[PDB]
Amino acid sequence: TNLSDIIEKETGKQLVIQESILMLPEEVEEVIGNKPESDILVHTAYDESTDENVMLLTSDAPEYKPWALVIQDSNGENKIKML
Repeated sequence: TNLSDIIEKETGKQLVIQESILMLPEEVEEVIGNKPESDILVHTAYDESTDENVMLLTSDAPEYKPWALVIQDSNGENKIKML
């Protein structure tokens, strides 16, 4: 989809988006350590060849403006990339 495409571009991998959950700016500020100017949707995904949880954060539909990408490894350690 239009979202898979965003992940493919930033990471090279092709995944299927699982679910989209809405968050207020204040709620997502800690995980990211930055405060977005609007609500953001969290699109979860999972890379099995690397055992990684993928989380693409975008503004709300229909805009879907990319904001950040969060990757959690086998060790439960995060790596954030601002889009």
